[PDB]
Parts: sequence; structure tokens; C-alpha cells
Amino acid sequence: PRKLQDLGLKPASVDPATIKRQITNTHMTGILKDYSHR
Amino acid sequence: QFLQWCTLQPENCAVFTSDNKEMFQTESGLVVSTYSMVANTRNRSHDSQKVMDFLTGREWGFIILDEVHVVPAAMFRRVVSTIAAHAKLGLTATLVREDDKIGDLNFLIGPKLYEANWMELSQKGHIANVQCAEVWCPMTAEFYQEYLRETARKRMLLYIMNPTKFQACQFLIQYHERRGDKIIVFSDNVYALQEYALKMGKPFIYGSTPQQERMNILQNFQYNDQINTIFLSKVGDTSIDLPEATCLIQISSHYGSRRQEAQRLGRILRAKRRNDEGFNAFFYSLVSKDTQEMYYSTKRQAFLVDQGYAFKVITHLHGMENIPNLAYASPRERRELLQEVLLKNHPLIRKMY
Amino acid sequence: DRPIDDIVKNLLKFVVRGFYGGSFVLVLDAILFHSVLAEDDLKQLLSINKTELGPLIARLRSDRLISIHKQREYPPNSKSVERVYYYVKYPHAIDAIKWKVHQVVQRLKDDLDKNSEPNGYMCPICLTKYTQLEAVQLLNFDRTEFLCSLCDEPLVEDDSGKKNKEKQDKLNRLMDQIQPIIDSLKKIDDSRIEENTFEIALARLIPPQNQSHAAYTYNPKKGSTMFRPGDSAPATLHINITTASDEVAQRELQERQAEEKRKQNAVPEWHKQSTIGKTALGREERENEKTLNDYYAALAKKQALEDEFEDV
Ligand SMILES: [Mg+2]
Ligand SMILES: [Zn+2]
Repeated sequence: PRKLQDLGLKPASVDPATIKRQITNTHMTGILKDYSHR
Repeated sequence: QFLQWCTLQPENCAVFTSDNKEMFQTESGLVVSTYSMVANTRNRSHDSQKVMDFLTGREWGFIILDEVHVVPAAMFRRVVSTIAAHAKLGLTATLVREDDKIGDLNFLIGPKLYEANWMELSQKGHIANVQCAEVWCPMTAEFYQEYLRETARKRMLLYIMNPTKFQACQFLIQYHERRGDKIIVFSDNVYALQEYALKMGKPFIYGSTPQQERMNILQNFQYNDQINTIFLSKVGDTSIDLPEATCLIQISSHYGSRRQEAQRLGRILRAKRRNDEGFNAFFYSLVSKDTQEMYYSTKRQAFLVDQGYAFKVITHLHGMENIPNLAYASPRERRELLQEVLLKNHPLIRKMY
Repeated sequence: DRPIDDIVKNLLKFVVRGFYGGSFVLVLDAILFHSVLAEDDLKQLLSINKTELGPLIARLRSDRLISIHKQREYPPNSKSVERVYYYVKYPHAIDAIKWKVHQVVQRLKDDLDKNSEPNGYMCPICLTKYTQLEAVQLLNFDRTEFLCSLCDEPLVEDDSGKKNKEKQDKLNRLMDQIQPIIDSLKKIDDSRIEENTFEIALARLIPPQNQSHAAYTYNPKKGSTMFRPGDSAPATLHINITTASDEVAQRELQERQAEEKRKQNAVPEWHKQSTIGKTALGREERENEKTLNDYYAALAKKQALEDEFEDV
């Protein structure tokens, strides 16, 4: 791909190296639901 | 509230509490601390000592004293003198206290600038209306027999857990829960608070609970439909915002203190739905008949009457007998409660073991 | 799908049919007609032995017109064996084709330019080529004939003096013959192609056989950090028709909701009436219609396998 760009030809590919991988009240044992955010 | 209302960037704001003590290094900023941190004089650690030097060294311009009705105390008033500021503002809903030190606020922070009438704001839709009521709960004969003999110190505990008040509190809570009301139950006595919650199977909050747990309980009580009632204590008596709270019950509270009655009433004055037609917040104060609580109850609500709120006497709750079950209905259970409340008062050696 | 995919396929078809022999067309066409194709399936599709398939796959792999993918398979009834799949990575093939076309054209242009220069010289004995500059310094004292260094023999003028036109003809033919490739590339550059992968290619798979042994599935190993070279590439609507009977029913439901709505703000009974005097708390037309219908009728007459699953 680098060589084609040097000659002015658009390369339809990329270098693979450029790809990046990507307490109280305990009598309510389970009644209390975690409404932490709204 | 500061971040959302104004445009101050988070960079210039520093909070000086027991958790974090970092101070802003920018030219100017804000410090939202507590009187306990600034009023301490004897034991300040290295982390807090550096903050104290930063506060004292610089010449500040403004100081805001929320709940300024506790500034003229013995050592809370030291912060006013120690902290240098060219202007001082006091913000308290109630400007009264038991002792005659209330008038001292004139020279600690200045005179009274403006006072807003409670009734005028209520009719303008800015604050909710409250139907204050006082329920008379006559104590049963068996309990009252020990009331006369028992000493005053244990007398409080005796009539705070009278069976009649349990029935009133349970019936009122269930009736308002059916209506769909967020109920807050206040109780100064920790032991009574625990007894109510353990039997009723409802969450309770008191001084020993941590910040994380109480916040989790508070969040559940607000955003969850399953839980609609909580059992608070003197901790949440002031400067707590509960928009969803509409109903309040006070089984027993802090003797003759008046500000406690008014400040606790302020929790349900926060009702979000304070403009819908026909809405009336409910504020109850269960009081045992033929007890010193009547003397305290009539004395503590002497500030609300001055403001304009009127208390209604409820001798009996209609439909209370048809409720399926009530606490301590049979004599056997009542006597069991009476006895319980009456009874209240070398590496080598290591391998061997 | 997309129009560009056909353009890329056409470019590959022309390249394989022109610049490669016959068997190459069969292999690439089979892998273009289908998606990722197992080696065993490819053999039986063309009925060509493994030895003959080797040269075709190897050369196509060398030119990067076909990509390879090896993954471990675990047949439920046989010991695990490594399987090889072949597919086409369009960015790779287009990239390879573009470079080769430029190189061939450039080589002819350079060769054409070279032929325009003077012929040169060579020694018949040692077959050593001498340039005009190099031959000038090796001439004899009489300065009549060039002399070789190794052989000390007269040199002979080189050929290629008459090819000035032949190479021009060669360049003319290739450009005209290779026209469709440039036209296809021009359209390819205008659009943007997405790089193909073994998993991606499987989306367009047309199974070659009925009971192919190879499993045409990509089950990547759970949470594996290993990386191999060249193996990585860049609500329902229901409608209910409400009739007159249903419309009033909805009104009744709405009326019930309104009645219940006021209750949450309604004042209790204790609050309403002052309770001081009460006790304490604690402890036939059908026949007429028929005759009318008969009468009106008379009037008209007178006038006239257990696996985990979820419900989707
Ligand atoms: Mg406030
Ligand atoms: Zn020679």
C-alpha cells in the first residue's frame, strides 16, 4: 500500500500493523433494588 | 445545586469533608465544608492542617452559613471569627432555639434582612400546603400502671412504645400507602425506631448507618415503587431534599425542641406535586394521652402556630377497627411487650498455634 | 447487495481468464460463485486431483487473488483435524492487480525507451556486452576496430537496432487489450470497498455439497488474545380496530381511571368531620314489528432435541 501511494495510485488496502484491536436494616434481604442512577 | 444553577466550572470548586480534603489551587474558587471541620481547634491532622492554613492565609470575600440557627453555639461561632470574610450571609428556615442565644446572631453575622411569610408563599404555589394533625392515643391500662411508678428517665421509653401508638402508626401508614403517598416516619428514640422497623419490616436509618447504605435506602425510597415508606431519625431533620415526600408521621421526638418540629415539617413542604388541584400534604404527631408528651407536644408546635399552621385534634381514626391485623391486639402479646420493655433496664512457636 | 461487488467480480473474472491458463479460471470461478470453499469441496466440484490443484492454488495465493484460512475443527464423531478454506479478499486482489498492471506497462515503457538508445557492442567469444563508452577505451592502436579485454578479438555490433517500431507496436496492443481493467479500476476507486474476512464471506455462502464434511462455521475460541499474521481486517406494531361497543368500553375505562385519579388527592374522613364526640381508637314490540313488516311488505306488493432456547 505504501508503494502505490508513492506512485500516485490510490491503494485499496491498509497496513495490517495499523489495525488496533478493540450497614443496617438487613431484614430486607432482597427487597432493596439498586436504583443508583435515576 | 451550585453546579446546576450557576456556571461555575468544577475546577474551582473543592469540597472539604471527611472523605476528600483537596483544596483548589486556582486563583479563586469555592469551599463547601461543614462547621465541624472549620470549628475544630484541638486535633487537626496533616491533611486537614494544610487546608486550615490555606483557608486562614487567604482573605476571602463571602461566607454562606446554611442553617445559621446553630452558628451562635459555643464553638460553631468560632468559625465566623477565625475565617476572614468581608460579607456574611445566614440562611435558616427557622430562626428560633430553646436558649436565649438566638438574639446573639445580630452581632455574630448581622441583623435580619428579610423574612417571608409562610402562608403567602403557600397560596402562591411556591410551597405545599400541610394539613397538620395531632392524634391522641390513650395508653392502655396495663402500661399506664407502670407509668405512674416508673422514674422519669425510663418513663420516656415506657410511653414511646405504647400499643395504641403502634396501631395508629400502622393504620395511618397503610391508609396513606394505599392512597399512594411517600411516608417519612421520624423518631428521635433509636430503640423505638428499631422496634418499629423490625416488626413492620421496613427500612430504618439512624446515626450508626454509613453514608453509602443510607443513600442506597434513600434512592430506593425515591425511584422504586416497591418501597414507599422509610423510617428516618434526627439525622435527616435538616437540609435534606425529598421532593417525593408528601406524608409525615412523628411517633415520638425531641422533648420541648420547637425547631425540630418545624424543620421536620419542612421535609414534606418539598412536595413536587404541590400545584395539582386538591393536593394537601399530611403531617401527623402521635401523642400519648395523659402523659408529659402532651406538655412537650403543645410546647414544640408553638412556632408553627405563630407562622399560621393550625393543628387538628384527631381523637379516633374511622375504619381503624375493620383493619385485618393490628400490632399487639391480643392481651398475651401486649404483656410480652410489657415485660420486654420493662426488662430493658516467634516463627517457631506459631506452628503450634 | 451492491453494484460495486459485481464490478470487482467482473475485474477478477477478466484477469483470471486472460492472464492465467484454463484450470485457473475453474478454480477462481468456483470460489467466486461460492463464498469460502473447503479444499475437499473444491476438489470434487472440479473433479481435479489434489496434485493438479496444488499448482493452481499456489500461484493464485502467490498473486494474492485468493486468501487462505486455517481453523481447528472438532467433529463430534471423529478426531479433530485442521481444515483449509479459500476465499477472495477484494482489497488484496485489487491492490495486487493495480501494482502488476502498472509494472507491466512500466516495464514495456522502460524497454521501449531502452531500445531507442544506441545498440552497443559484444564480443563473440566471451559473450561480454560492452557499452559505447566502455568500447571506446578498448580500441586498438590503429584505431580501426574495437578489441575485447579478455579475448583481444574484434567486437561485433549488437542487435535491436530495428526494434524501435516493434516495441512501439507491443505497447500499443497491450494498452488496447488491457482497456477493461483500467475502466474497472476507475470505477473501483470512485467507490469504497469493505475488506472481506472468513466470517464475513460466510454470509454469502452457497453450500457446495449436500453433506460436506467441512463445517462452514467460524466459532472463534473464547477470549483468545493470540493474533495471527494477516488474520485481522479493518420493534413490533399491533393495531386494534375500535368499534362503537369498544369505544364506549374505552370511555368506561377512562371514566374509571378519572374516578380513581382524584382519590390519591382526596381528603380522608378524619380530616373532613371534626371527630371529638366519637369513641376511641384501638383494639309485544316484536309482534308489532312483524305485522308492520308484513303490512309494509303488503304496501310494497300493493304499490308495485432439548437445548437451551429463548422465545423471540
Ligand atoms: Mg436548604
Ligand atoms: Zn571477449
